[PDB]
Amino acid sequence: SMEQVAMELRLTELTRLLRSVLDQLQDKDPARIFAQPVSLKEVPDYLDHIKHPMDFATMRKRLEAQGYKNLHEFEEDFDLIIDNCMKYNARDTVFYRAAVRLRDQGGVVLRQARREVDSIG
Repeated sequence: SMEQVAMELRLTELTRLLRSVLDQLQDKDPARIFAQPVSLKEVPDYLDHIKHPMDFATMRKRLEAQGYKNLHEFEEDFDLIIDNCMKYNARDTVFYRAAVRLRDQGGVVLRQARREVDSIG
């Protein structure tokens, strides 16, 4: 149907915007602390601590299968990145501090993305 097609075009346009949001968020992590999943080889106990791991590569795979239906879903995954890190790592660590900075800086980007997703429908 033409209705199905139009909905598909909306998903595609959302996917384009989310891709640019994702690149912008990831620039706020120049150390690449959040680039890839935490290694279970190097943190074998990780899953006893963190129930839903997340990282920018895993977000990117989901995005390219057009797997975010809305901005809320994408933000949930971004928040997991930050929130997982601030629980597993202590306050006085380079990891925790990188999460705080990503959160603060990413908030600006997400504030306007929310306006762009509302605005362009």
